[PDB]
Amino acid sequence: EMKTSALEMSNVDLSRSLTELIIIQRGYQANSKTISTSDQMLQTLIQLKQ
Amino acid sequence: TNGKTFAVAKIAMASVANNSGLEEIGGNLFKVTANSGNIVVGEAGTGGRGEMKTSALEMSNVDLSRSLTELIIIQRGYQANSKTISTSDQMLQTLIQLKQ
Amino acid sequence: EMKTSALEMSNVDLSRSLTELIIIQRGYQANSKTISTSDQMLQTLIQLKQ
Amino acid sequence: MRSLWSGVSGLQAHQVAMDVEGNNISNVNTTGFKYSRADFGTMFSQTVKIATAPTDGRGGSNPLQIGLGVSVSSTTRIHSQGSVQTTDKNTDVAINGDGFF
Amino acid sequence: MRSLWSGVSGLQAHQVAMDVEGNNISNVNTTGFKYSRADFGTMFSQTVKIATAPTDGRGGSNPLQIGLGVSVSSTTRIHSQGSVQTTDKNTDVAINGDGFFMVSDDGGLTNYLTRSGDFKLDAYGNFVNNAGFVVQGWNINWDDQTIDSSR
Amino acid sequence: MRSLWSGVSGLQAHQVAMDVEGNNISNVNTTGFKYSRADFGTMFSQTVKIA
Repeated sequence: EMKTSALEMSNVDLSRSLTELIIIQRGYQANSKTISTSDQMLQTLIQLKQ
Repeated sequence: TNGKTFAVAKIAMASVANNSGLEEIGGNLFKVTANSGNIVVGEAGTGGRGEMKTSALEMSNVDLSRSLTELIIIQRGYQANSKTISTSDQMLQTLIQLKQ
Repeated sequence: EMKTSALEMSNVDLSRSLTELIIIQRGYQANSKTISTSDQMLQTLIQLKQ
Repeated sequence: MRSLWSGVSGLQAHQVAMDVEGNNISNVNTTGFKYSRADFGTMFSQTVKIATAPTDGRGGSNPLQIGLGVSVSSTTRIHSQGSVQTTDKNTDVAINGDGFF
Repeated sequence: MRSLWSGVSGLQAHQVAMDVEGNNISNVNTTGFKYSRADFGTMFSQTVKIATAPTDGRGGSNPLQIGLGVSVSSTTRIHSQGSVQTTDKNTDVAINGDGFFMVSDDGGLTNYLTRSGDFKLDAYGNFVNNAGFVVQGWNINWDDQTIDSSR
Repeated sequence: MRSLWSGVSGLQAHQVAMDVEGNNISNVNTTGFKYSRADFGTMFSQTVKIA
């Protein structure tokens, strides 16, 4: 049914959102490490020949 | 200044059978070309073309992480081929020095 | 019309300004990376001959 | 080489935007001020090859242009009405709509 | 000798990719921009020998081609929708889906398409974007007080 | 080389999750809004040998 003279707000809970802002960030940081070490091994390869 | 507020003009838009087939120019301009299509003029929202959004401006679609990582990829591949050429040179100087 | 005995302040909103101070900075940083990698490829070129 | 030029291009462009922004923030509080903003547009692109219509059992092909650099097209001033404050001096009017002294 | 040519080939190829990438990063923030990307494809391979079917008590044999070099097949533009920001100028629309604005330096004989929209009036009546061109569309007829879209 | 590709993969994945989350937080208070969430799944694995 309709509910008159009243307005329906968003269902977004906020704590759930902020914690995910942490999670995403840390995982992002980690993969960012993977790529870096992967680069350094490459520069060791290319410098191996000199 | 009178009470009235008439609409004074109207803006057309258009669409092509193939985006990205069409060629770029300087400025933010694009240009019709072969492997693109004809302009197909129409109104603001009826041909399957989207509506205007007033008082707002549309930023570039460039994601940045995707770009930076490619700056790494390109560089490392470049470095490697740079090694290939070098060893290929050294074998040549060994050849020419072989006769002495 | 005139409005007497009152003075009209600047229209500058401030949040809009500060956020742009962030945007400009980060884009600046990025292009600054482009130039750097572009230099390193050049020094690899000149060192290629030795 | 090419990427170096485009890269320095974007760099000075962002410099120019920073200057205007620096002015806007620099004179908050000054009466009657109207802030401006920088605008960007792409530089002309080199076209290595032309697009082609389908022919002998082949499909069409996209144009192969590179695209090099970015530059400032224009600044724009903006004239929205500002906030008002009262003073104690009778002789200091502020217009409430449009038009200038 | 051979490896030298293939090697310089890959080198200029990566150069070409670097240029396009350099452009993409170079004009972040410019309105209405759509980024592109480079694409690679192998060069024709020399075939020193032909593959053969099994015969007199022998098995088959693989073709013996070398394969030399790499080169750029094509760039591609990409047209995903960009992020929006509001402004304080009423006359600066941004389309929300597909299709482009038309402009022309003339009476409209040579249209150009754009997704940018920094439209603004001049001292004169013409309704102009940044640097010159007058946006296409159509005007009202005062006798009828009506727009006439069909033409 | 291989780990580099997988590594950039996870990176853009987390980027995509961040965008959706950014939207959800961005429009709190808007009436009638219903939030969304991203979901992940592994890419096909190379099998060097058989059991």
